[PDB]
Amino acid sequence: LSVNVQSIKSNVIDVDYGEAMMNLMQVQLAYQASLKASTTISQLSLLNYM
Amino acid sequence: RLEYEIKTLEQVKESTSRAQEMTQNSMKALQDMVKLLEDFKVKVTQAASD
Repeated sequence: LSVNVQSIKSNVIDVDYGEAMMNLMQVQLAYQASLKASTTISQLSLLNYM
Repeated sequence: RLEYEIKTLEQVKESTSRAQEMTQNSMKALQDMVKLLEDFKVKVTQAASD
């Protein structure tokens, strides 16, 4: 019985380590891609006035 | 609609997961109970020894 409760215990709480990992990666790098994009635009914005 | 469609389905599966776990408990419990009626039938036979 207890093992089932543990099974249920595990089923309830543990994240999908893979799905979340790559999903986090999915959002994360796109965020990082945007991060540089913001930086470049700063140089691209600031350069024009010369 | 697609979001509503999706996030509803997510609960549906989780719900079925909640049902599946309990069914495991009941099947296993029942799988054990058949053996108990082997037990009674066999045990009365031993009791039935002349």
